[PDB]
Amino acid sequence: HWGYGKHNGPEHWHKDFPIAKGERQSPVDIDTHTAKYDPSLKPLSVSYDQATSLRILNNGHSFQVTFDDSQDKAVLKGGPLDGTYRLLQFHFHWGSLDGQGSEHTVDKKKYAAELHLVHWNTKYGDVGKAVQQPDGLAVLGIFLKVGSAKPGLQKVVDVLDSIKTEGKSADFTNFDPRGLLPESLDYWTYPGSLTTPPLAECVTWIVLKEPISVSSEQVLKFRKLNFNGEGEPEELMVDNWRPAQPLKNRQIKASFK
Ligand SMILES: NS(=O)(=O)c1ccc(NS(=O)(=O)CCNC(=O)Nc2ccccc2)cc1
Ligand SMILES: [Zn+2]
Repeated sequence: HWGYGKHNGPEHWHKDFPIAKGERQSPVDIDTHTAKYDPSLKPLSVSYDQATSLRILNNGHSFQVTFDDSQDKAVLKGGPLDGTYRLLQFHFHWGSLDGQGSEHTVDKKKYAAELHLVHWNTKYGDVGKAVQQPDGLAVLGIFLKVGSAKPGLQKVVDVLDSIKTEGKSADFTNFDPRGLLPESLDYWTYPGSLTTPPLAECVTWIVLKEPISVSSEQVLKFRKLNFNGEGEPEELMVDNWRPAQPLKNRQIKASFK
C-alpha cells in the first residue's frame, strides 16, 4: 500500500494509479515568470463563518480535520470557480526539516509545509460523484513558513499528541478555519489533480500567494506524528509531500499583477 517511502512512495504510485503519469497532475512548480496575471479572474470568496468541524484523525499519510458538508455552511466561491464548493476537510503536507515540505513550489522554492482546504462542487450532489468530474473539487492551498506563531493553528497543534499513530482520531468541534488564512487572498490557479492516490484529475487548484507564518514550536509538533499504527515499528510522518509534476500543456494564471 502507498506511502512516501523508498518502496511505496510517489515513484511507485502509477502502478496502481496510471493517471499518475497524466496530463494534469499536481502539484506543480509555479514559475512567476510564466504564471501570468489574468484580469478576468475574480476575487476569491471564502465563507467559513458557519464551518462545523467534526473530528481530527491520523490516516497514515497526514492528519486531517473533517467538517459537516451537509449544507452550504462553509463554502468557497468566486475566483476561478463557477458555482459553490463545500468544505469537506483540511490536512497538511510537511518536511523532515524547515527547508522543505510543501507540494507546490514557487520559482522552485519549497516551503516548510502546505495546507490543503478541500472543497467539492455542490452541483454534483456528493463528493463521490464530484471526484469523477473534471471540475468536481477545488483545493485551496496555503503555504506555511516558519516565523511567528499562527494563533488559529494552536487548537490543532495542541491535540496532535492524541492522534500520534495511524487510525487514531479525536473529537474536534468548533474549530474555525478562518484562523488558518493569510491576510491576502491573491492566488494562482490551474487545473490539476489530487496529490495522493487516486490522483484523480478533478481539482481546480487555487494556491494563495501569501504564506502563513507558524512557529518552529508549532511545526515541530507535526513531525512527532507517525505513519504507523500503535505497536507497529515507529516511522515518523515527515516528508509526506509529492514532488512537483510537469506542467505539460497547462497554464497557471495569477489573480494579481
Ligand atoms: N492533497 S489533495 O490533493 O489536496 C487531496 C484531497 C483529497 C483527497 N482524497 S479525498 O478522499 O478527500 C477526495 C474527496 N473525497 C472523496 O472522493 N470521497 C469518496 C469517494 C468515493 C466514495 C465515497 C466518498 C486526496 C488528496
Ligand atoms: Zn493535500
